[PDB]
Amino acid sequence: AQLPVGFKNMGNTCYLNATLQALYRVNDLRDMILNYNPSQGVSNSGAQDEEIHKQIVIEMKRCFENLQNKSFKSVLPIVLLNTLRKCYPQFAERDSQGGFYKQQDAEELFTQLFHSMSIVFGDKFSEDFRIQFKTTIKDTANDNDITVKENESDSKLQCHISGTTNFMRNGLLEGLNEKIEKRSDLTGANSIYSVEKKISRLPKFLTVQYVRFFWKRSTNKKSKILRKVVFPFQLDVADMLTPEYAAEKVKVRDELRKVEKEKNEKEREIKRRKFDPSSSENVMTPREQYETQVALNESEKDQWLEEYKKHFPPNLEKGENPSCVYNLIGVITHQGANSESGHYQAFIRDELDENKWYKFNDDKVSVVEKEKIESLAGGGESDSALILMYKGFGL
Amino acid sequence: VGLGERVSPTDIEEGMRVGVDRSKYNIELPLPPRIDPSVTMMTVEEKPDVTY
Amino acid sequence: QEEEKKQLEEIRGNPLSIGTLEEIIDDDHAIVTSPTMPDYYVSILSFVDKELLEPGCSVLLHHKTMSIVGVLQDDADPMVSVMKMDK
Repeated sequence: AQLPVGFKNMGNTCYLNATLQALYRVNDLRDMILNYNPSQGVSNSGAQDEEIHKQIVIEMKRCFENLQNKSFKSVLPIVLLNTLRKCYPQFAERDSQGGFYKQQDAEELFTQLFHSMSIVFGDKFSEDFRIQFKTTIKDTANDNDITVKENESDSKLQCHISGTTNFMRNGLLEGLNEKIEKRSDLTGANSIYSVEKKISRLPKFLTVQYVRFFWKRSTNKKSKILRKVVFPFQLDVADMLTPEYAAEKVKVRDELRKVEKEKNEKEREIKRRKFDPSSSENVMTPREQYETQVALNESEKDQWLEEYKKHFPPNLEKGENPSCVYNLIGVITHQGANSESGHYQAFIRDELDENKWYKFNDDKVSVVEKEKIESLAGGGESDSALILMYKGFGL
Repeated sequence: VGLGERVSPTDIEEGMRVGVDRSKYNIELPLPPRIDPSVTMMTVEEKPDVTY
Repeated sequence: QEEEKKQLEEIRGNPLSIGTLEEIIDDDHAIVTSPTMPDYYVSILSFVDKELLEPGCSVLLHHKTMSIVGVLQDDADPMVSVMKMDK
């Protein structure tokens, strides 16, 4: 709906801002959050910090409603931050002006936020980020030993960009070849294991976390892996998918294609109307006609999304993506190797025109393109992705 | 020379430009190869349009 | 006026060794060739808008550290003045 705007900064809350706008732009997630009332309570009484987790969720409600508003660039993150310190001692850390909080790892903030929603909603939030893997564990020296896990799963996928990488795409491959060792020689030596995951069940919403923070031993400093990556606007994951799962996904994708065309047909017919003047209605600015048309458009777009979801087979399970394609909606980029006082920037795909993106440099709004984000060289030459947020097509 | 803050081996290639410091002579950023494409990209004109 | 003036003296130590702006990368850095065979990956600092600068423009760079302190040149050569004979 209404255009996203400045997110109030006040110093040392850059990281914090970026992650919050990021979550908001997911359509489903926004609504569940808006529809959260303390009357429904926590859906898990498995946590001694059950009450605090409700409170976070409510402050994010506040932020989201105001973010959407074109009027309010205030969202008041002063209280939200306070709450975070109590919930988790990670966020009480690091000396700074006023309270004690400073710049942090957006990776740390994201994992912690994740549990907060998970406890309040329960399993509903969770299924929308669960990744199953059929993982084969074969010792490089003892290939003969093969131990198979089928129930291995994780909420989050790691893209390792250490080792030869030049692209995000390459890095997604390397990320499956985690390497672990095992003191047992009943599994065949203390050699590195090739660990090879295929994804056998996609979630509705996919979280990519760049792993790259490490202490560069040789220079005795914090560093981050400097190797080039480039993130294409459209992602396709068809190769990582196990053949059998992949076929179903290609069929589903076709119904989705039809809606995307009717959505872009009636979109063009909007642009024409605005282009022409208002003609006779007499002692009126054109502006009053124009605002009305802007309002139609935002409505029509939410309506089109609902058509994709209804058309999906009732065979499809909640917590599965309909397709093998995803669309980039939010990039949390990081700058500076230190995150002790590095700077976070946010790129958020525009609602009203998916084509357009708003770069939110904290409070300050500037217009950039989808292309500008593609053209990034990544590394340290320019801003480079640390967390990527990917949305199933048509959701 | 050597790596500055931390410059991956895999970034530096024959023909790749480098940014090095005045006199402490260490790589900060790998820089895209060659400055000569930029010069010649001025001449380049995109898909001209004329009706057949 | 006073604003302009104060600033201009501070920033500009002189002499100022001119460059040619070869390309921009959006991060307020530019790549320029100076008259020296080593080129210099420079910051854009102060004055001239980023937009206003388009590649192929000739530019003023500050001698202590090379930074884009403005433009007043527009690829001024003596050859143009010679030719120019509206007189």
